[PDB]
Amino acid sequence: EVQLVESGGGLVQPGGSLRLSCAASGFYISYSSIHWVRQAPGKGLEWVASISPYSGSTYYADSVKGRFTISADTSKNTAYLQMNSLRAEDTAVYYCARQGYRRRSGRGFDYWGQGTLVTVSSASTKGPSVFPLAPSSKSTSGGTAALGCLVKDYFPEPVTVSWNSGALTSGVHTFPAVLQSSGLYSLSSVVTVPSSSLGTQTYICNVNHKPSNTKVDKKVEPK
Amino acid sequence: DIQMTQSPSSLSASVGDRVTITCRASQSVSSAVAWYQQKPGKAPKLLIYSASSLYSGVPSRFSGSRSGTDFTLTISSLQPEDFATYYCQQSYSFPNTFGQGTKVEIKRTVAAPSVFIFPPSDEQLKSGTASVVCLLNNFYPREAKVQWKNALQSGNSQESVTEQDSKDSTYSLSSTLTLSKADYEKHKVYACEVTHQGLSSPVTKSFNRGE
RNA sequence: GGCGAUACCAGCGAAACACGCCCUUGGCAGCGUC
Repeated sequence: EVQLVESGGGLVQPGGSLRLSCAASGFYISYSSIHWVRQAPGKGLEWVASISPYSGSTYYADSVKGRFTISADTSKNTAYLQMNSLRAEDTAVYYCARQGYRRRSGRGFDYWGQGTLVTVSSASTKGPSVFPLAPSSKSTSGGTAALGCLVKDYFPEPVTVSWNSGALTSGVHTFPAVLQSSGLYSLSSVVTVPSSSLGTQTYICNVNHKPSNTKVDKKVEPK
Repeated sequence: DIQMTQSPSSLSASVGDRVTITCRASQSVSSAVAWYQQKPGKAPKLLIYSASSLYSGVPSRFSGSRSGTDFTLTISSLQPEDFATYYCQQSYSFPNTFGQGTKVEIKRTVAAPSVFIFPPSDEQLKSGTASVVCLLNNFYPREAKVQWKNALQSGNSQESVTEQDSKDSTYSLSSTLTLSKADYEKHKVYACEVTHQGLSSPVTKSFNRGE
């Protein structure tokens, strides 16, 4: 049906430039208004820009006016957001949104995309170091044990941490990343398991950091 | 530009509670106000448009009203699928502006935290840095005090809290103490102290360097 | 009531602007003419 696929996000220095795309499927953008809305990590939605059908008129927020350019290519069924003079303030997930048809939904934004992550910083890409969180309860306690992994000092976001290659999801907790004073991110992933499975069940944390092409699997068993 | 002041910024309510979220415009926006529902890690979804018109596929528990420049979104009774953040947005004039959002969380009985302490990792001490991790598994509410074990440390600890679990409505917390490995081997017993409402007394989990 | 223009705000055309439509209305407008 209707789909919005944003691309072009990444990591850039302050003052750099980026060009985001929004590929539309299931409808033709020449009959609708296309909006861009961004969301900083842990904050609210912020309207960025929009383009109107038939006339191609464009509108911008005060925080991006002069630095951004929204446009469309109806032959490609794709909208674009040119980003220039980027500041750290522009670090956010950038959503693409279709304004619905006036008769059925008014001026509401009835369809959104998954978003693309734009990081504006002078910090260089760095991969994380991974260390285990050894389980506390032993193999024959009769209760529950907590184990995990600590991946530390990485930039930029994001990472993905799985356990047993996605086979273990009950009781897992991958904590949001915190920013250390060194400027690099760090988080922990834990899981509670029955003590009767220690020694017979295999536990591996799979950490994935695509921005740096870093792949690590670290084993977690009773120390 | 038209400012959208939304209130409250967050609430905790139980299933079956009638809630009304208020979004007030700084100037006349007619009725060109919509509401969106955003669940952690997902894309927003349209709920109602034109201040009071329900969008297709959205249950009848959602309603909206206008009183001049005032706009309220009302869920008649909370249900176990409505945990999310809600935003108001005006489309009367450009630039379109969103409200600050309202975080809707689920009220539930008090749950005590299960505490675990993890010593620094033998692979990590090789790197010259130390990191002790205290874990506070599944509790309610988010309010918890973690203090590091013996002068009490200050300024060298960071905390992180998960979102509300969609099943048991609990929270989890981590705390990491750094310093250096040289400092790590000059002290002996390490312990994290946690205070929680579901705890009659502060609970301290510790370990001896040497198993 | 009769005859002809005039599209301000709404509504409508896949349509916030531009383009187009709808003429006492969709608003208990207002200027010409019997």
